Amino acid sequence: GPHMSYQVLARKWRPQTFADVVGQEHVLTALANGLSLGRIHHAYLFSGTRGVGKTSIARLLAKGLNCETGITATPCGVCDNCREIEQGRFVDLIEIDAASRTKVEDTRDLLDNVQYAPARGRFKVYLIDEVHMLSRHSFNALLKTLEEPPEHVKFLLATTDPQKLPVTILSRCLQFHLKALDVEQIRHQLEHILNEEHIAHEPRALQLLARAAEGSLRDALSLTDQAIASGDGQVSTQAVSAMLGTLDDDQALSLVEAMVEANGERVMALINEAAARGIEWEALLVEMLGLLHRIAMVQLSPAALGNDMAAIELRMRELARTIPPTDIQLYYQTLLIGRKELPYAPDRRMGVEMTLLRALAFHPRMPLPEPEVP
Amino acid sequence: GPHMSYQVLARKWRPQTFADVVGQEHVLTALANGLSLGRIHHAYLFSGTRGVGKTSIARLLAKGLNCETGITATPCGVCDNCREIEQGRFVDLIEIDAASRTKVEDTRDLLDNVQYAPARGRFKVYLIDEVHMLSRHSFNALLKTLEEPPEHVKFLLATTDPQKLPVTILSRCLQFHLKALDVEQIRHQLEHILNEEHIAHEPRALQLLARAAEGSLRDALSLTDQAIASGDGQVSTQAVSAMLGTLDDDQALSLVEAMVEANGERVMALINEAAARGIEWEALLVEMLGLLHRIAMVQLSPAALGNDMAAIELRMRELARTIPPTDIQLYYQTLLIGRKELPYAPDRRMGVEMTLLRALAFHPRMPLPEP
Amino acid sequence: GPHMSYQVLARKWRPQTFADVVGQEHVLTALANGLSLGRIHHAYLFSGTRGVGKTSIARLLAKGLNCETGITATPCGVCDNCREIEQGRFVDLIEIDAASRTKVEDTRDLLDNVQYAPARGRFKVYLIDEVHMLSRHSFNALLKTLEEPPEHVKFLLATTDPQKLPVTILSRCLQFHLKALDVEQIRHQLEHILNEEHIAHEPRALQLLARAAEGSLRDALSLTDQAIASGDGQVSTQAVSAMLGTLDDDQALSLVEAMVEANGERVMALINEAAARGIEWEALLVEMLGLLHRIAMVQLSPAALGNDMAAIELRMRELARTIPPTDIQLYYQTLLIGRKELPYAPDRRMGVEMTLLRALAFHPRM
Amino acid sequence: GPHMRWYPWLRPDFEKLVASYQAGRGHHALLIQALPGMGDDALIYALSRYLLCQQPQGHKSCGHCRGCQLMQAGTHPDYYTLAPEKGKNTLGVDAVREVTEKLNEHARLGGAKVVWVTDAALLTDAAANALLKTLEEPPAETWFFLATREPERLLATLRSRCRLHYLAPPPEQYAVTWLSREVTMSQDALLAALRLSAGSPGAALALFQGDNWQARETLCQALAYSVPSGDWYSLLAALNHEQAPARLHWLATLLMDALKRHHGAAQVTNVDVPGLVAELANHLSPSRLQAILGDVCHIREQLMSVTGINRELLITDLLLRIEHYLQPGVVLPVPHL
Amino acid sequence: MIRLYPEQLRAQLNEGLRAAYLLLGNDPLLLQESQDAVRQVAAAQGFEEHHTFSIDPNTDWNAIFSLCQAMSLFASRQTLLLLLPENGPNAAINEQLLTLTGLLHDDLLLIVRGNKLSKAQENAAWFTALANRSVQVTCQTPEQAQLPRWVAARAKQLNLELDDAANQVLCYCYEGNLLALAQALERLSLLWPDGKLTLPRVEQAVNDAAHFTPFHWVDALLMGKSKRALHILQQLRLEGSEPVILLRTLQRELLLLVNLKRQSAHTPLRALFDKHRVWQNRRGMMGEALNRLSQTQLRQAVQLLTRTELTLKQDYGQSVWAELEGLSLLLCHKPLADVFIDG
DNA sequence: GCAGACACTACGAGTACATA
DNA sequence: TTTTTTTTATGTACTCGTAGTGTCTGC
Ligand SMILES: Nc1ncnc2c1ncn2[C@@H]1O[C@H](COP(=O)(O)OP(=O)(O)O)[C@@H](O)[C@H]1O
Ligand SMILES: Nc1ncnc2c1ncn2[C@@H]1O[C@H](COP(=O)(O)OP(=O)(O)O)[C@@H](O)[C@H]1O
Ligand SMILES: Nc1ncnc2c1ncn2[C@@H]1O[C@H](COP(=O)(O)OP(=O)(O)O)[C@@H](O)[C@H]1O
Ligand code: BEF
Ligand code: BEF
Ligand code: BEF
Ligand SMILES: [Mg+2]
Ligand SMILES: [Mg+2]
Ligand SMILES: [Mg+2]
Ligand SMILES: [Zn+2]
Ligand SMILES: [Zn+2]
Ligand SMILES: [Zn+2]
Ligand SMILES: [Zn+2]
Repeated sequence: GPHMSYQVLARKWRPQTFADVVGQEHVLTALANGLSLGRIHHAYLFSGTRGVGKTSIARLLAKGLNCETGITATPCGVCDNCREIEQGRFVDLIEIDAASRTKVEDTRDLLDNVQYAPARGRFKVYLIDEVHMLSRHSFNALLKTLEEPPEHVKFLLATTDPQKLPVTILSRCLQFHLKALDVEQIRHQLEHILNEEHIAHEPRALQLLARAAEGSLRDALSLTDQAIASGDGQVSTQAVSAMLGTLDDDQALSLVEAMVEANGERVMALINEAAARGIEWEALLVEMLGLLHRIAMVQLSPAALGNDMAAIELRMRELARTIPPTDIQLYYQTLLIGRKELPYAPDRRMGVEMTLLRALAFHPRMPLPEPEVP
Repeated sequence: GPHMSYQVLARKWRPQTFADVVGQEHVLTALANGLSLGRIHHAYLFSGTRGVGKTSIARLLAKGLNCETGITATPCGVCDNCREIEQGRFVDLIEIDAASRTKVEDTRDLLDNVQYAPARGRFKVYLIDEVHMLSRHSFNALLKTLEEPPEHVKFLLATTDPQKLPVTILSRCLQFHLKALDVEQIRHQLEHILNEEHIAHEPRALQLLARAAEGSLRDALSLTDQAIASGDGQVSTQAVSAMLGTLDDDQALSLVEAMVEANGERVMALINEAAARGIEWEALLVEMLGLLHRIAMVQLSPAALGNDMAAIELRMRELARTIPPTDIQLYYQTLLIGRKELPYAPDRRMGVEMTLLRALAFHPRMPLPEP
Repeated sequence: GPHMSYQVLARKWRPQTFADVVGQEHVLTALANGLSLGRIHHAYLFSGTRGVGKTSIARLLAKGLNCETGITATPCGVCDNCREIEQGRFVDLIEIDAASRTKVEDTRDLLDNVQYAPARGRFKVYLIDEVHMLSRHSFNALLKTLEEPPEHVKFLLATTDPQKLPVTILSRCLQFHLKALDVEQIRHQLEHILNEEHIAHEPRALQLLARAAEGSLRDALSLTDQAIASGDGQVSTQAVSAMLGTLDDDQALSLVEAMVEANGERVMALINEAAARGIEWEALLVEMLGLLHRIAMVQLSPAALGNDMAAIELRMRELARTIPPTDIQLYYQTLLIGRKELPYAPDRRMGVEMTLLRALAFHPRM
Repeated sequence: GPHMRWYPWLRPDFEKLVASYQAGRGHHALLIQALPGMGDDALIYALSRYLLCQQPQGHKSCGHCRGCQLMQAGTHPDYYTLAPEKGKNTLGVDAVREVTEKLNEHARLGGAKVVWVTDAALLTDAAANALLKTLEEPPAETWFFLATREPERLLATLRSRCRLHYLAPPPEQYAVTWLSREVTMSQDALLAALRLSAGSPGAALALFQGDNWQARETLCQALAYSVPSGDWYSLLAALNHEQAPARLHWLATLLMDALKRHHGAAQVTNVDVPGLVAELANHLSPSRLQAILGDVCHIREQLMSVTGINRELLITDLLLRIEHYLQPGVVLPVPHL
Repeated sequence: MIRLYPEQLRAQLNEGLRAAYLLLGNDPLLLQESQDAVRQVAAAQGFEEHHTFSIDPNTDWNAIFSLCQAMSLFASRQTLLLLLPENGPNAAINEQLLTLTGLLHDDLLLIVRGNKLSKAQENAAWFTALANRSVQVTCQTPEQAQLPRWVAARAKQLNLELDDAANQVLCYCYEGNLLALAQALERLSLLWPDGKLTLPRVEQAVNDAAHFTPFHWVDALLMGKSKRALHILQQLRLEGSEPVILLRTLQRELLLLVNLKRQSAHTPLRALFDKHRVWQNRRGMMGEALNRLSQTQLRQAVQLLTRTELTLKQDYGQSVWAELEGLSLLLCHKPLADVFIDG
């Protein structure tokens, strides 16, 4: 708040203690138990998708390893070591950006200095970021180092796709996996962020931001920063909706209903309104397809619908119980063929209109009238 | 000589301030708000179609970021930093054609040199255009810097295909999407340019150029230069209509009438006549698709048909009256797949012939003569 | 620090006598008989999959060859030579991390010591680990040394892929191939290790840990340590089951099993989990298509199982037997259409869900 | 057409472009769209000769100057050419990168610099994208010249940069007269050759000059034998060759004429072969003809596009699939809807 | 220019060393044994200095200068060993061998080994320059028809009792890898000091380390042995051979099969094989293949092959190693194949 | 001086491997 | 018994031979 330096939310709000990490209860509990009880393994591999915390948790473990109060599961913020780690100036936290130092010569250099003891630290940490980037010779140079490391050196690896690492490396190092974050967790974290930082916000905009960056919190933080930029320094529903290009679920389902009940004039009116609003036509097709898929899923089971669409939940049910699944299959196929063939239509508006007209003509119940003359 | 070389409109008319943008207001508002406040970021990724403005937007962002007046939403051309950024030779603005240098060695050298302090500039701006062509090794090399860069470093990336970029790189930057320009905006920009250049023009020629630009302003400027070269120093309707091979008669309408009547002899005679005058086939198929769209709309709503095609309204009304919607939809689908198939079987004439034969195949061509 | 002292299960419990190596009976028996009869080949090259004891057995060989009590299959721990083998500081044992010393300069420097007699051992024993990666000129130097080897030098090469080795070295080396450890042996030694330490355990949990590791003992022990860390000091069935669910990777097989049984809730939960475990949807659908192709092929001939499905054979045999070929063909066609249709759909998770729903709709299950 | 023959159907456009280049009102990057053998090479050569040396009278060649001496001998270092390595078939991105950096290193002789890509359709994606910045902002007095047979195949990000010029095919009667003057063959053969090459007189001249006419007549005889018997496999003996895509295009043209005859189109394309089109119309159903045409076009495209694909296997598969289709009771394919 | 088999090598070795010995073939074990025997008899004849050079486009070429003809300072007779590349010599290697042969003398014995030279290279100038001076040794892997006899002979060499079932098991598991077979015999001698060999453990001390070639796979397909074909495909996939070579090797024979089947309705296969120049080894095999297969099965095979080629050279996918498998089952003792799975 | 030696570092070439 | 057999474009490492560059040592 008071910091005139508008630090990026992706950087300012990096986790400080294990209490500041949202989600990933598996890895958090595992590390807390393996650091309170002891038995610290000599190699870790955090495998997960983008922007889930593959590096910050490694830094938290580094803080928890060599702290002035001993090996602790609660990284303090008072002693010099933890603050030096956070500032990135710490002596023993050797942050090996494996993307740059990927050649086997650099790995040999790293292994040469492994035995030279730590300075002002219980352990020396070799935090190798993006290990899946090293060359094959670099991968294999550190085998006997990983299997029998010195008592004061601990590796902490962090990769996006562990499948590209050789199988023996997956054997040697612990394999911790970080699941993608859920929508509710992202929304709660963003509410925390926009409450700590004095920025007014609206819950619907926060839900939209959380859904638009599914599975990755850094994506959500970047989108929230860009929405703050797009808005007048506040996260409002209108600003987020206009920025994302998404169309509000209520109005897309209104178009879907107008298509299902064979009301051509309502379809045309809603199309004209969307054209006036400037929403991308392909985005409109995407939203209609997503809603049709959600209808199919709620036909599969009523539990398939979460609170995310709660605003129109009733309408959703009123579409699930009134039409057979075969109609949904036909509608999805027609709209998807339309999306596939859109880029070659005379215009995107022309293509979307023609696709909707085709879905209207070919739909089974109360189809369009045919010419009176045979 | 002010033009030692031909400073083509695609280069002379590059925007110099934020007020010269043709209407990318959704991203411009965010940029202006960010620069006006302290909210500044270290990674901007502008994406969208070709010739839409994202390189110009990035250059304008650099000008605003480095001008000695301050961090201004509107950069000042009087500033020396702006004077050097608009041209080449700026010690801070490092522009790298990513496709030119995709090797990981060049990216590694750049990331080795990023550590040094900027020279006389507030921010050392790295503008990497066409970023989608970098080798995956360079992509992974550009991860740890973009996440915690030095304060004096700002990264500006531009690409025409966000999907090709790894999701990790997209996850660290502000993604701005530049919508394709509508017909009206392109026409207004073209009329403003041509009025500023003291070159005569006609509204219909400008409308045709905007229509054929397919939403890209660089396409519009290139077409305008085509018209200037082939229009004796003026943008005239006849010159642009001739160069584009556009249709002024009812050739497309007669062709689709013959096709829906399943008169193969008439269809092929009309296509041979079209080949005789050298009508562009892609435009013919586009016009046929548009006419079929209008047929479907009038079948759904006769009022909608009331349009520019008023002098031929009776024909489309009769076709809508006599043809089922399913046949129109099948015709549109066949012609659309055919349009997808033009840059196949390089002789495009027989490609359109294939498309027309496929369209004709649906209705019975039986020799059975009946009224 | 203030946590007493707890080593790593992978490095600890490494065998120190030939009777402590579990499995690989043929290699140990052959080595024992060769040392008993005095028939020792010039070079022993070990090979096999990861974590089956190649390095450990080679280290045991090096300890045995220089034992003061004599060359035996069961070297004592008494000998100071044996103790120095334990500590890793033995003058007559030359451990060369060939994965690190690949260049010809270092290899030639270390191979120029063949001219010097052993300090305190009968044989100068070279343990060249990870021999598969080695420069071509280093291979030339090693071949020139092995062609005319001194009678007081024995070579102990270890590797994971013997194919990368040149044939000229293979033709001069007695090669011992080590099998992937059987599940029962892995479970037995895991039980014994957990009992020797003061760690409680459960039978089903132990079986799950053994099955999770793909026949490699180091994998089993690493997962054991990770589960103990996650298990709050106890190897409990629920904790390890949840851990392996988080680390579960062969999603496509479970997706096929749920799809063929028309279990909508199960397939929805599986795809939700596969979404949480961030992956590529095109890759998942390609894997599903390939598994269906294999199931269709196996029904025509069992020999289609091959070697890749060694850890998957049990479920694939049941799937091939219990499902008619026509249903498999229809599922393959549906999934192929879905994969062709996937990129144009909404976000690929939606497309995969829709394709799975399309495949599920065929069965009359309600 | 051996090398760079001046073409009268090129004279108008030429002077027009000179009028644009002489007045300093010419785009730096001009994309030529012309048929294969239309003479775009000669147009680019004449333009480069005008540009790269001392200004001549204002038209025709550049006279007897150092520029002409270096250009005719192919020694001018300011005349960069992009041609695929004969061992390869595509423009490696390394060649384009080297050319662009050499261009960035300023000219060697007096005058401007000219970069000419011998064919734009042969550019790979990396090579095509390596030219984007150079086309957008040429260093100084740099003029590009890209030749292609269809601009749509080229990347959209490159078609934006270049001002597009169109070399329209000459009127059919004039081209027929020109070819009859150049080559002594009957009118029907001449017309069929011209329509086969989409009205490109240079391509028809190339077809007549080589053995392509003998290959076409052999294919015609083989088709005449195979159509009634239904033994299309023998056509393999005439279809497998380095020029397989062209012969497949000829086969597709024959099928197109057969369908035309079924519909009784007033215009055809294989004028001098009425017997084959009559036999194809008589012995084959229109749906079968359409299916065979689609398969042949698909196979030709697959042969031409995917580099390194095996010709023999594809041609044999196409012939066997056609054999299967000719048998009664076989479901014909339809275009991907 | 003498020609010999490894079994007869001692006969030439105990008679007297020639100017040079050429060890041509593809068996590592046979070539290694021949080279070791030559080196041993040379040492018995008083040859002490051994120098090994690998023929490579970048290797050292100091071997020419190594013929100093001045060893007399120590006067230790030299033996020179050359390792030819996988594809044999090239032109540059040709003149290198010319200039090496031109400097040959009595004091030096030359040992040359590598893959068997083709007819185009068997008339090379250096090879002719070794006429009347050289002894070629033929070391080619015995096929499964001849392999069990060789296994029994080597078992008798080690004085081990080999059972027929054990011989069959070892032949099946170690096909195409003679060195592996020798190692297995040594290992089973070490495991069982009694000397007998029976099923209960020879099935235990063995692995599927067989090495195959695409020709073996095509032969298995022609003979319709599904199990052997699938095993060969798995071994080739594990070895890492490129799928394109498999595609071409099968394409040649499949196209020949299609043409022969088409022509069989009018001409007897005996004349058709001679017209197409089919060797006597493959005439009967192709006759049985033609008698087993119908035109429909061959058409399905070529359709599957085309789809595999397209998915290999266009999508760059890794599904090829699956599709080939189906193609295997498509052509062996009632394929019973499908349409959606391939078509 | 000092130039050769000796180190040391860089560059080409041949080879192996990855991704699309 | 004998020969039979390959898809490129672009990029990234790895390792050895040869040369270019510094510098400094008793020469
Ligand atoms: N579990 C999490 N809890 C809180 N913030 C997170 C979490 N994961 C990611 N973030 C946000 O993302 C930023 C960078 O996260 P990081 O840990 O680098 O992800 P990665 O695993 O890709 O390296 C953090 O500063 C934080 O704001
Ligand atoms: N928003 C805009 N305002 C004004 N001119 C524009 C705009 N966008 C594009 N142009 C025109 O297009 C030319 C190229 O623009 P550029 O910014 O390079 O597009 P790109 O995003 O594809 O790199 C400019 O020289 C200018 O004439
Ligand atoms: N046969 C075995 N018996 C007992 N432990 C084994 C065996 N094989 C592997 N291990 C376990 O794995 C750990 C590492 O084994 P190691 O022999 O180094 O494998 P590698 O073959 O990859 O070098 C050993 O400490 C031991 O715990
Ligand atoms: F940004 Be994370 F390390 F992928
Ligand atoms: F032409 Be722009 F940079 F997309
Ligand atoms: F040490 Be083993 F080869 F993984
Ligand atoms: Mg990270
Ligand atoms: Mg740009
Ligand atoms: Mg090991
Ligand atoms: Zn602390
Ligand atoms: Zn300024
Ligand atoms: Zn001892
Ligand atoms: Zn001149």
